[PDB]
Amino acid sequence: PQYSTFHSENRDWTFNHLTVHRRTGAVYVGAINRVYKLTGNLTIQVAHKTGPEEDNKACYPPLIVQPCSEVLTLTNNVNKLLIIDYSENRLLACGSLYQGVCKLLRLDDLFILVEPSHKKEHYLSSVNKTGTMYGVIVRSEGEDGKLFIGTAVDGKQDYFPTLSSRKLPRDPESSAMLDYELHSDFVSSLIKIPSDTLALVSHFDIFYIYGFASGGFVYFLTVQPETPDLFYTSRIVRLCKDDPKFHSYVSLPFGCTRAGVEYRLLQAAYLAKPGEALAQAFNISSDEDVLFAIFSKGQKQYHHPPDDSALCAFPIRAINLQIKERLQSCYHGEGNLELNWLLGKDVQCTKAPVPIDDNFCGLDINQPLGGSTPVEGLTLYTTSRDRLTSVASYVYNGYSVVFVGTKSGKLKKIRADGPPHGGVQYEMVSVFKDGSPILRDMAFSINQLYLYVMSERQVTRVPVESCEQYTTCGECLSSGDPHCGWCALHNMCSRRDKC
Ligand SMILES: *[C@@H]1O[C@H](CO)[C@@H](O[C@@H]2O[C@H](CO)[C@@H](O[C@@H]3O[C@H](CO[C@H]4O[C@H](CO[C@H]5O[C@H](CO)[C@@H](O)[C@H](O)[C@@H]5O)[C@@H](O)[C@H](O[C@H]5O[C@H](CO)[C@@H](O)[C@H](O)[C@@H]5O)[C@@H]4O)[C@@H](O)[C@H](O[C@H]4O[C@H](CO)[C@@H](O)[C@H](O)[C@@H]4O)[C@@H]3O)[C@H](O)[C@H]2NC(C)=O)[C@H](O)[C@H]1NC(C)=O
Ligand SMILES: *[C@@H]1O[C@H](CO)[C@@H](O[C@@H]2O[C@H](CO)[C@@H](O)[C@H](O)[C@H]2NC(C)=O)[C@H](O)[C@H]1NC(C)=O
Ligand SMILES: *[C@@H]1O[C@H](CO)[C@@H](O)[C@H](O)[C@H]1NC(C)=O
Repeated sequence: PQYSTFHSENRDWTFNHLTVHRRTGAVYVGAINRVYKLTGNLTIQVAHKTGPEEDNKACYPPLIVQPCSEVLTLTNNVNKLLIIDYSENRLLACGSLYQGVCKLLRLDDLFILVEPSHKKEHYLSSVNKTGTMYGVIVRSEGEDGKLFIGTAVDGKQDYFPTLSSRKLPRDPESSAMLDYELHSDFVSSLIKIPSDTLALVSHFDIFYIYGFASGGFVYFLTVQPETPDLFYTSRIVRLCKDDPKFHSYVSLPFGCTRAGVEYRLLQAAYLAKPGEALAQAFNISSDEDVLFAIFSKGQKQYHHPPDDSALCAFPIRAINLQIKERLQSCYHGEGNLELNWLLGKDVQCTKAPVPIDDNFCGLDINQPLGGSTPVEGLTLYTTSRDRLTSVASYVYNGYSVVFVGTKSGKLKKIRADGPPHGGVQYEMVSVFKDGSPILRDMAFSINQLYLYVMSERQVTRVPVESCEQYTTCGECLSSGDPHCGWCALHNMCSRRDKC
């Protein structure tokens, strides 16, 4: 079949991130040294150089803010982040160069709208490997709005915070760009990895894999080595949208297990609406959000992972409630804070007469809050033949179809039914005809019809339905591909709306 494609114009200039404009269908593909804007049918429009440029990783503060007495080199710019900012009609993009430059581009032509100041803190991270940084832009009505950002900091606990909320202001001209939402001597909208922890655990860092806006909160999904073989722990991090002091912080481990085997290494995630099936399963409305995630076996070697992988669903209501009860108890003197990487010691929960209302936003006591009581997600599908890499979901006609990418370059189409079944992988499709890993990022067309899927050197527009393959009614209504109805006055298997 003749799928739409976009190859990398270069052997070195590989793809990093991807996103689609949900109203115009422009395909923005962040890549090494480039940030291409494409059209719906993946035909090249605006190429955009971001690299390479002269730089050196040892230079801090970065070359942009001062000359540095080091041997410079022609260093590459890896696209670490790529969020469309819908409210202010602009793209945001960050890179590995000059200690983590963020540039606000323009949607129309990718022309640099705003350079951030030459204040060294406006630069985010010297880390030049992908899938360690994620951001969420939150512009709830009334204020200028902000960027919540988390990133790996490669041992420089002084230079870059692990997670912070920056100002992303209305006036594109403004110098306020990427200043901390708050910055006094002590209280600030940033969390820094203490030196104590970086000593006590060798190459200690926190990789951020996904983040999302949900209701009154911002959530970040983080993988890290664990305080005393190599023990890794995937987590959920939750902050109030309106909290500058960062007092609202609370962090719980998460994972899912099926058939005695347990999966606790987050490889991907993706927020979406719940199935009809899945909605009944979690006792949520068909409004509320469900986070779909992928996990590896155990908690061993995140850097060299196995093959046993598992898709699972977490309804936000469960997270929001498992947190609510964690806070609850801790506010009645029960247990400890239990967050040893950031606290560096044991801190006893303070019993306080404070009601933990449905959306409570922290005080200066019992924070930051942790926990050692995993948030268990409902498994939907497993395998050990192929490793799973990416995840993306949506709801067609009550049925939640979930798409999953593989190490071998395959996209599975799983329909989620919930207990006791879980999910039925109704169809597989080989996207990359050589067996190239699919990358964490995947997104739909404006009107659901396609899903953009990408490897290091490829981007392909794969359609959701291909019911054509099903020739007879006995094969059509047999596969369980929720799109496919058998057609009357046509005598073929296709989608509902075109019949
Ligand atoms: C989503 O939410 C729903 C709704 O909240 C939830 O379903 C409830 O689950 C809870 C907790 O598991 C159940 O509570 C248990 O109830 C036990 C007794 O239940 C019987 O009695 C119910 C009331 O009967 C009265 O009203 C009916 C009118 O319908 C009338 O005819 C009767 O004569 C009587 O007056 C009755 O509704 C219920 O019957 C339904 O449910 C059964 C399945 O259980 C189903 O097969 C039937 O078809 C029917 O729809 C049933 O006959 C009770 O003994 C038990 O108490 C123990 O545990 C608690 C908590 O640990 C202790 O406090 C207690 O001391 C005992 O140890 C428990 O409270 C509740 O029955 C369910 N409600 C319904 C409507 O089904 C789902 O779980 C949620 N879904 C998911 C996926 O999570
Ligand atoms: C990320 O930066 C590192 C530098 O720290 C790069 O690794 C270097 O690669 C060159 C060859 O291109 C070698 O000569 C050096 O020995 C490497 N240095 C170190 C410290 O390992 C790496 O290539 C960069 N990655 C990307 C994707 O650009
Ligand atoms: C894709 O469609 C566009 C119109 O948006 C057209 O200009 C372009 O030529 C098409 N590309 C290919 C590769 O056929």
